Amino acid sequence: MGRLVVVVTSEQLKEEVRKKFPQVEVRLVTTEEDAKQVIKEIQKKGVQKVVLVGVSEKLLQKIKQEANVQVYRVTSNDELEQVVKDVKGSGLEHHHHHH
Repeated sequence: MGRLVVVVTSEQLKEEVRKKFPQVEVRLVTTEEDAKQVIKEIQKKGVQKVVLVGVSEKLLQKIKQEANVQVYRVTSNDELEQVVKDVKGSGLEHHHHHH
């Protein structure tokens, strides 16, 4: 029970998630220096649930172990969409269904 931080490696992914979900906070990682700023950001905000969208595996396991938090490894929009609804019971959107 707390904040959901969506961490992205690309501005295109950031502005996407922020438009779809103004109800979550998003961190941009262009270099590992920003990923370190994420490790700090998490602990200072007290974030238990942290999404890692399109990140490197070295950065995945690194943020995981050092921040000591639940990592949601996202490779598709739909995955992120479900993780947001996990924290946000009363969702303000409609997740698109695929087949």
